[PDB]
Amino acid sequence: HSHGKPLTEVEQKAANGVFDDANVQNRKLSDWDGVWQSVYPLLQSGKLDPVFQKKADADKTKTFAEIKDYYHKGYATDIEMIGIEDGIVEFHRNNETTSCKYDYDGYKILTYKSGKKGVRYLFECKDPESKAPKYIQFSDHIIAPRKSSHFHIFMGNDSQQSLLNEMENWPTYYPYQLSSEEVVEEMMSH
Amino acid sequence: HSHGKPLTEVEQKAANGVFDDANVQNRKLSDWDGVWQSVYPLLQSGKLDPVFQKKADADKTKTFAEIKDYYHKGYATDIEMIGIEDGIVEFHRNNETTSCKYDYDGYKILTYKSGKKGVRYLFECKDPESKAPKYIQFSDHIIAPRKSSHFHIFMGNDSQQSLLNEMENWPTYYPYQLSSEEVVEEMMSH
Ligand SMILES: [Zn+2]
Ligand SMILES: [Zn+2]
Ligand SMILES: [Zn+2]
Ligand SMILES: [Zn+2]
Ligand SMILES: [Zn+2]
Ligand SMILES: [Zn+2]
Ligand SMILES: [Zn+2]
Ligand SMILES: [Zn+2]
Ligand SMILES: [Zn+2]
Ligand SMILES: [Zn+2]
Ligand SMILES: [Zn+2]
Ligand SMILES: [Zn+2]
Ligand SMILES: [Zn+2]
Ligand SMILES: [Zn+2]
Repeated sequence: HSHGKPLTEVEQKAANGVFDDANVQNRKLSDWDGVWQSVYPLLQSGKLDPVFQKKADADKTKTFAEIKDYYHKGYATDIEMIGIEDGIVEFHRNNETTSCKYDYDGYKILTYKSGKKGVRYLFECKDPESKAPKYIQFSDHIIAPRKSSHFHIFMGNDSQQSLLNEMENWPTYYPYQLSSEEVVEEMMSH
Repeated sequence: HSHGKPLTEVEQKAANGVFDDANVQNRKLSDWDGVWQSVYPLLQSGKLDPVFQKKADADKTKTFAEIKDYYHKGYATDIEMIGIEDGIVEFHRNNETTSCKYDYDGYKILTYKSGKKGVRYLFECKDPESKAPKYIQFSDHIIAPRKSSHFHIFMGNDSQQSLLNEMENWPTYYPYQLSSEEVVEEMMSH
């Protein structure tokens, strides 16, 4: 070190933050079906350090430590695991789990300060008996139907716009079955 | 084409059906934590045929078709997906799901007609409100604590002994996130 059909040119550009708004498409929650591990505990045990070292050695300005701090802020979350199936997202803290059958509310295209772009896929929990986040957004470098390989998820109870504003913290999830070594390889290979 | 710590000599022999009973150890249900796809639909759509072809070309007697029929009988199941977490096994048929918090009831060492050996890990559902199988058994070429890569599961409502007798049908589950191509590779690489 690819996980289904290779990417087309539009898809590859899209993954690199280059795309036309007209090529963005709606997605179903099932693109994120599966069980997923938070990568934060891997950061916190030093097991992602090889990733930060490769990134440092390839950037002229940033040190290993600056890069590691960037991902520390980015990955931080107490949601250790996320399960998605049958329209339901389940959030695991410790031995506490919450869940909701989320309603899709479309997407939002963002342009970052760098000029690169990304798409958030928006969902809302309207179950009054749920203790899960009212608003969630998926971001995973994909702009049209395709099974996700890993994702960044924004979670909150205030508004969708509050989450659209969040640029520094993006809890990150890889397939649960991967070993720490396999997560590291994935991070170095895409 | 390995998914955590490489196997030791005892482990490798054990995976090949060679081991001393004294080296068998209890395991927790969490060794099978995750979500898992049935490989039967891959068989049924021709997507495992490359596996059967390699196996045929390496066996002096059996044809591609004889091998494929063996796995057809072996893999057959209507349980398309299995999810395991927090001591609960959840079985998915179509849009119907059942589940139970299973009680561990030890293991059973079997010796096959070939003289090779295997270990079944036994669980029982005692939840009167559950519609899940009363008895289940995991078999996955592992005889001591270790996260499973794939497993064979026996399921029934009669007795544990009935399942111990079953040698021809062994519904088989790989990590849900793998593409069909990745399942095929795994089957050709272990
Ligand atoms: Zn690799
Ligand atoms: Zn679940
Ligand atoms: Zn389903
Ligand atoms: Zn949990
Ligand atoms: Zn990413
Ligand atoms: Zn390697
Ligand atoms: Zn990859
Ligand atoms: Zn490979
Ligand atoms: Zn579940
Ligand atoms: Zn748990
Ligand atoms: Zn289901
Ligand atoms: Zn097997
Ligand atoms: Zn290949
Ligand atoms: Zn493998």
